[PDB]
Amino acid sequence: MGHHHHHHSHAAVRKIHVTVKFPSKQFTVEVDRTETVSSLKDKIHIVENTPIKRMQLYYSGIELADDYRNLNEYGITEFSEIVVFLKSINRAKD
Repeated sequence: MGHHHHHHSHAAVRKIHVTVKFPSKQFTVEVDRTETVSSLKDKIHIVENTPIKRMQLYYSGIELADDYRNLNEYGITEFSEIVVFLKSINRAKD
């Protein structure tokens, strides 16, 4: 909620293509390799209806629950399969 300032840590870098898999839809997003987990969910939140805190990102067995860490911390490269498990079972959604 706020605090989202613009920052260009590296302009001379190629953004990677991550595969965002929901329990319904599948789409690819261009994100930086030093992108924060929060900033990953930010971009996904812009695409999908799911709120950031409710959707959990799973990368090849690792739960990306640390909002403060970056993707490089988990070792995420291009064509990665990010499985998004939605933690909302009281009211279902597509």
